[PDB]
Amino acid sequence: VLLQRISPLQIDPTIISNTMSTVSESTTQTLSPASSILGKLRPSNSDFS
Amino acid sequence: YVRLDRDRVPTMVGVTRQSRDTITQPALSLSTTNTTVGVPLALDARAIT
Amino acid sequence: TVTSPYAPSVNRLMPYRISNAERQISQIIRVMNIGNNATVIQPVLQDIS
Repeated sequence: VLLQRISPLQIDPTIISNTMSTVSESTTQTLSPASSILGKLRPSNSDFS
Repeated sequence: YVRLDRDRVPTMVGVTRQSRDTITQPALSLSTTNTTVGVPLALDARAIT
Repeated sequence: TVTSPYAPSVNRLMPYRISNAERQISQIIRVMNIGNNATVIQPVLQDIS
């Protein structure tokens, strides 16, 4: 936590979310790369300890 | 369009938006900086028939 | 068939001519921001239908 308060680098997965927002897949096919990518990276979790 | 020639079938289409590390020429920086583009689509064979 | 009149006139402005470079650059941009989406393709590919 000391390094967290020191370091200027702030982490934000909204970069990943914005990069993958433009990627979407058809309404017919079942399996989809980008949905699995988002669900496995979990860009809504803010625990980076 | 290609009928039956594997040596002349398209494989990927890519668009680049930046130079990679230091080289200036796009003809040199395009190979390993582009981004593949393309999505599939499902039709109805019996409807077409 | 369309008809254009043939006579002297009041000068007019019609800024609708652009070069091939300007067309192709914006075409590349459109491909860049439409690729991997498959959800903006469907409205276009159904409006054309």
